[PDB]
Amino acid sequence: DIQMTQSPSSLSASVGDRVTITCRASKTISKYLAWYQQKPGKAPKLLIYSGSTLQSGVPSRFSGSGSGTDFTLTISSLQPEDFATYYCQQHNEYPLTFGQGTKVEIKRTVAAPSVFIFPPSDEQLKSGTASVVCLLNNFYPREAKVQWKVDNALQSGNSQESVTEQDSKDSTYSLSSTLTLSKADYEKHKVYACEVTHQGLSSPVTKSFNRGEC
Amino acid sequence: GNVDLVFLFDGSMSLQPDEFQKILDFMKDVMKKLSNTSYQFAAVQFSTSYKTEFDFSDYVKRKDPDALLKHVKHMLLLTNTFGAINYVATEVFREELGARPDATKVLIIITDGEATDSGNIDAAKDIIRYIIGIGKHFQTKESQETLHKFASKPASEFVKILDTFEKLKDLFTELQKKI
Amino acid sequence: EVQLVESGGGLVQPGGSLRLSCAASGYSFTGHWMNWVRQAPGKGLEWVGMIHPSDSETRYNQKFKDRFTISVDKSKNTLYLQMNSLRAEDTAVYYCARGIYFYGTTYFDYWGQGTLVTVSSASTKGPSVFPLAPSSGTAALGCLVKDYFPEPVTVSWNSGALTSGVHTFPAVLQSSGLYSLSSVVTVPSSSLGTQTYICNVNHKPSNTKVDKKVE
Repeated sequence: DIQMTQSPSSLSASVGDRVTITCRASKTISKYLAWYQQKPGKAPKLLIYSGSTLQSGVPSRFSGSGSGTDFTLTISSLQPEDFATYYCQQHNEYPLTFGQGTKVEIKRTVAAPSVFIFPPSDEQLKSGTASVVCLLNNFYPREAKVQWKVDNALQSGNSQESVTEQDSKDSTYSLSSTLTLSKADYEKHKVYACEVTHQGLSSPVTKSFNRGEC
Repeated sequence: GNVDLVFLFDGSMSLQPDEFQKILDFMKDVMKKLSNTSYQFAAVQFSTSYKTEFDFSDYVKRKDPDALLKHVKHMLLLTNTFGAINYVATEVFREELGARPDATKVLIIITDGEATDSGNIDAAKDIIRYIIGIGKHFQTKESQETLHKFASKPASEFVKILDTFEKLKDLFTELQKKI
Repeated sequence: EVQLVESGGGLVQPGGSLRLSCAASGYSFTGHWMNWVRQAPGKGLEWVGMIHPSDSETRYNQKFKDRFTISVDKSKNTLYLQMNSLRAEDTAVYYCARGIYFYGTTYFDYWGQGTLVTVSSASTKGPSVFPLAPSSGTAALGCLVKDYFPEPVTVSWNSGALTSGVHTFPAVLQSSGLYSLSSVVTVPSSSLGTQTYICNVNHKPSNTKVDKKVE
């Protein structure tokens, strides 16, 4: 079989930069290499085939080059819409083998997270569990700290985060943390806080609420 | 009574995978109509060299134009229309490949560009020859007139120059109200 | 338009079977080779095999030829993938993709939307939807989709009449072996108290549709 090796595994570039993704072949495949763009949750999208042929509909800012073992996808003038893992594929022999993909992420200006906090619902309490949700909305870079505090007791190991994939337009990230407790535990304490550290914030930001109030 | 028809279709580097695809679909729609009938077919791709994609005894076994043409690949080379017609005259119209000696010889040539070679097609003189030139290369009378030496006489009836590949659909319906 | 819509994915036990479907439209289904490609969560793409609908000629990856069977139904314009003796590593998104045969071997120009197949020896658990009510000028609100198995869940707002400022976060896995995700929307802060917000939660493996009005 033919091992397709992509370079690099991931990257970050600012809008309007030259992105050069290289795909290399186990052994010669003439000019028959194809590039795919896969967006989050969506199916891969054909960009290039036969090494350098642009598909109909794909912007000419996408360019394939190469013959034999060494191939290069060059996204010239990167765009915010251009966030989406790129896969290469050989179409010279069977079986058809893909690369492993390169995440292309977008550098932009530092953006401060907006912080929102959600007490548990009374509906969920009727069931023996309390979920407190902290929301960090539209920020950059992706990297942020969330500290869960219950009456100034740090909560570690009983929270779970999620980060949204880059905004295809705007260019930011969003994060959602869920602190989960028993009803008993929840109704035993008053101050529920979410301490957020981010590069965009001058100093940590806290958003809290008092139980039996909210 | 019965006729042996060969599709001699262009596969040069000037065709776009969509335009190549439309020609392939055209040849099928024709076969599909001329089925349950005393016709049998063969299809040859031409560019720099020439390849029988399926012959007559392939057709009379398979019958399905879709299954018969599924292995076709785009040649993406030149347009040697002279060497192509000679190849169909000497290599394809043989009973080795399933051709009938009583059947009349018909040739449908489909191209989107002028011949990249020279010579004559004297070998194919007893073959009825239709030629279909497709758009933007035959957008001038001079170029359209180059296809006349390939077709049967008179050109008035054996040459069709189409404006666009989307017009291969139009042409098919023409032949449906025809006898 | 060329359309490839897939169905049949869901939860399946180890050693169990499953047949996926790919409904093809907007082109001559018998004129192009059809392909199956799969993608394990957070990983790459794998070619399974191809089929030509005309006569159902096939070519497989040998990695898949034993337990995977590709077939067709020209009458329904539908492509199938039959999976057998399944195991944990078979958990993947399975795409049907229309191929071009013209150049080299085959590449894919039109893809299906995909379908998740989860191979696990657990039970289908439908979710609960709890309102993430807005604060006591920009307000956030949402729905917490909790304790479900397996994936995925779809979440929309106002039947689709609202996409601006919506964030459906990736599902996270928890100790219980169940999933839980939140979906939030930012709205005008003065619109609350007069404007209606309803999240539409759908969990097809468990046949659970829930319309949840927030506030």
